[PDB]
Amino acid sequence: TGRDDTKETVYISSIALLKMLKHGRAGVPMEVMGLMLGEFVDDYTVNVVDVFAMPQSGTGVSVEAVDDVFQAKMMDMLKQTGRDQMVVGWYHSHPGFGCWLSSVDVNTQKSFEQLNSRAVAVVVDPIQSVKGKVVIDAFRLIDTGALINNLEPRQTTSNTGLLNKANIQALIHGLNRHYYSLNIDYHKTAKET
Amino acid sequence: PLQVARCTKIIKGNGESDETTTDNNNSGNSNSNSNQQSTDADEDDEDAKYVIN
Amino acid sequence: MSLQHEKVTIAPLVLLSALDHYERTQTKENKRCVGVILGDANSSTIRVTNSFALPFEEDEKNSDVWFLDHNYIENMNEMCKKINAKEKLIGWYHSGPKLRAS
Amino acid sequence: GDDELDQEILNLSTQELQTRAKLLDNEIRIFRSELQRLSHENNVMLEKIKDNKEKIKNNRQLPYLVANVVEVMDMNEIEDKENSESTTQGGNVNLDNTAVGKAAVVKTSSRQTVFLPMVGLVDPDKLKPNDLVGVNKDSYLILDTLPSEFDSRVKAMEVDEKPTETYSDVGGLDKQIEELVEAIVLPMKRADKFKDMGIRAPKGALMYGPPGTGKTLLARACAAQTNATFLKLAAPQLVQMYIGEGAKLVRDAFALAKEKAPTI
Amino acid sequence: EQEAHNKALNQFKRKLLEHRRYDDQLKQRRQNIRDLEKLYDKTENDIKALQSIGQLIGEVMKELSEEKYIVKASSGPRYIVGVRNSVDRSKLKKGVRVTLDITTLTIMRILPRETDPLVYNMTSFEQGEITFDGIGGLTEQIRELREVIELPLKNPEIFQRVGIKPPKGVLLYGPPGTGKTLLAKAVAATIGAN
Ligand SMILES: Nc1ncnc2c1ncn2[C@@H]1O[C@H](COP(=O)(O)OP(=O)(O)OP(=O)(O)O)[C@@H](O)[C@H]1O
Ligand SMILES: Nc1ncnc2c1ncn2[C@@H]1O[C@H](COP(=O)(O)OP(=O)(O)OP(=O)(O)O)[C@@H](O)[C@H]1O
Ligand SMILES: [Mg+2]
Repeated sequence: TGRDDTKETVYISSIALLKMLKHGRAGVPMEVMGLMLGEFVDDYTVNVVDVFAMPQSGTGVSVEAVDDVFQAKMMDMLKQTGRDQMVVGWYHSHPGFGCWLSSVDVNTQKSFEQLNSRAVAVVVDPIQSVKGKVVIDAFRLIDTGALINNLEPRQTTSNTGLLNKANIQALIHGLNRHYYSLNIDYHKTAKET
Repeated sequence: PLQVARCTKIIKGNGESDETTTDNNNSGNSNSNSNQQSTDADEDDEDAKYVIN
Repeated sequence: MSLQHEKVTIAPLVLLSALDHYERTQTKENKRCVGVILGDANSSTIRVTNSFALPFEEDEKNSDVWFLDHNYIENMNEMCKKINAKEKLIGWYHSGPKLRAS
Repeated sequence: GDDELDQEILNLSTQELQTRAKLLDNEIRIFRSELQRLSHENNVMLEKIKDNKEKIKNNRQLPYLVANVVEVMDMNEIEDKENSESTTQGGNVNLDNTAVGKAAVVKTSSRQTVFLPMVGLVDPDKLKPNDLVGVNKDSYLILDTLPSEFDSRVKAMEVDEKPTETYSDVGGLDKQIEELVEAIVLPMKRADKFKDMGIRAPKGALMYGPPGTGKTLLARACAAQTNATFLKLAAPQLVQMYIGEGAKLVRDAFALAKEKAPTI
Repeated sequence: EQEAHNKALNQFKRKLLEHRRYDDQLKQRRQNIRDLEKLYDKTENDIKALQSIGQLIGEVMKELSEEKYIVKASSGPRYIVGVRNSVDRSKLKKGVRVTLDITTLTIMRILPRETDPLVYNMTSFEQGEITFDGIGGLTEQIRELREVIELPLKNPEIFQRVGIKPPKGVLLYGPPGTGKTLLAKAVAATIGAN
């Protein structure tokens, strides 16, 4: 191997949580989307600094809705202001479903794995959250070849992990297939607070 | 379990332009759904469709 | 132009970004972050939807010497309109830490 | 009508024909380069319409839901970029409220109504109110048009050739055969001669008399002779205990007779 | 002649027969790239249509709030639904017909008022033409029919003079074959209302 492999604890800063929700709530009932800026340190610690949205050229969550020029142009802008950092995932919204990726959105996540090795797909529920707290879960997709020959348990150990059963059975099948899910935590500055 | 239903009309699924890729009113061949505008020469639909109620 | 604006209500997100932007550009006193302010106006209720950073350099030897990235602004204005059309240029923030005559 | 041969030397100076001949060395380069473009483009454009046909064949699989078309909206897909509908109104940006074009509201046989923007495979020059359409069950899209069909009981009434009696087994009663063929058989065959006379053909004949005189015989004969669609009907079959489904039987049987025309 | 330019013109005339060959192919391929792009408009629309969904039609039964509306759907059950934010809140009120996503049950967009498909079939019927010179014997009855049917359409100012209501509701009755169906068929092509 190259690493022992375990799924990321996402320390989503205040500005990024709040921003994904603004954009995705406005976008009800369409699929909404955009890219995540952050930095990857440790064996599982992804800090997501900001998000920025990807202008809809499709229906949302398509590869017709991800434009090469747009991607290029946004990056080129972020350098002037120092916000340029590497892409640590992408967000999207289902406002008709819980946190559970649909078949089309797996296909979008399969393309992101080529781009980035540790890219997450984060499902933001804008209205459908079932607790007082916002329900968001992050997923990563790794191949079926590791998971089937029984390397999935090893990957999920030495961490507290997260189990959800929001769509019950449907979730479990999906969860299994993709990879895993891990506790999501929030980074607060005392200026921000 | 097999639900009991009923035939209302036998529809022909080959040679009737069931595929409308060259039909627009009556511009369809109605002799092929096997090489009408197909990448294959062989069958792409069935011999018989039927209308169940 | 209109002077009919009796209140400004600002979203938590606008405040949080502009403030957040100050340390993302890693500026310290006597260097300025400014950004574009997007939102609704022409009304009494101003509703401040979003903001994005600009680069801003302040020289205070002469208050007639200033840096502003012109092209950046026009480009960015057009992209934001395709997510949501209610975003217009309604102003710019100055990062303080006080008012000036400048 | 030919040029550049020994005949043009007689007609015209030899100086003109040098400039005509040096030109055709240059002119053929236009034909040669531009032919490469079309033959190479015509292999790529021929690939485009087959590459989509391959996906058309994944959708076309059975079974699929049945619908009829409540109303074709027929909004204008392009007519401005200030709208995107048939309607034109002041102000640009009406967001995704303007996004209705050639559109079908279909009502399914689950007895619900959906709107969708149709598949242009099925043209809206087909669709009228009340046409049978297929609709894919998974996502309601008009998959195809189904030919309009009618109740299975009606379908049973159509002829399968009723035994020929000719007019050697309608023995006697000549005058009745004569009176009957004038009202039923001539307006089919000789339909042209009444149009000329400016009179209208009958709408029917009635046969009445005492039982056993072969009124039923003469019809059975008539079936064999005209070789058109003969819709057999028995009047107590038509009456039906479900409210006005007896009436549905009238209209369908006669609707059927429009199609299979000429009819008896 | 006895020229060598008599020979040159034979040699370039082999290019002029070759201009004719080129023309057959060039024009034939030009028109065929124009045919494969007509087909290309129907076979791309399947793909784009396949990226569309059906939307359960309902109607705003009655406003609760600005975020939450009550929509009763055309399948039975009443729902309490959300909004798209393009949908104008002053255009959403009781009677109006709306469409709803099958995934989210969200008010997608407004539609014009809708009617049963049986009643569209009733207005289709009316073909050909009959005038009141194809009716005879009934010139008295033609006038009392027009007294009720033509006049308040043209001018209800006549009925207003007297201070009396306009009539509506005509019953025609007769022994069969008196032309009672005929009388109405003729007046349907004349009056020029629906
Ligand atoms: N003129 C005739 N020539 C030949 N056969 C006849 C003649 N009249 C009647 N028949 C025979 O008598 C049989 C029985 O009569 P059929 O039932 O056809 O009579 P109908 O008067 O139409 O009766 P109903 O009104 O009672 O149904 C016929 O099927 C036929 O074989
Ligand atoms: N008043 C009339 N003047 C001229 N032609 C007439 C008149 N009445 C009937 N006819 C002719 O006879 C035809 C048949 O009559 P039609 O079927 O319209 O009658 P009806 O009295 O409406 O019938 P039903 O009782 O079956 O409802 C007409 O189409 C027309 O050619
Ligand atoms: Mg009548």
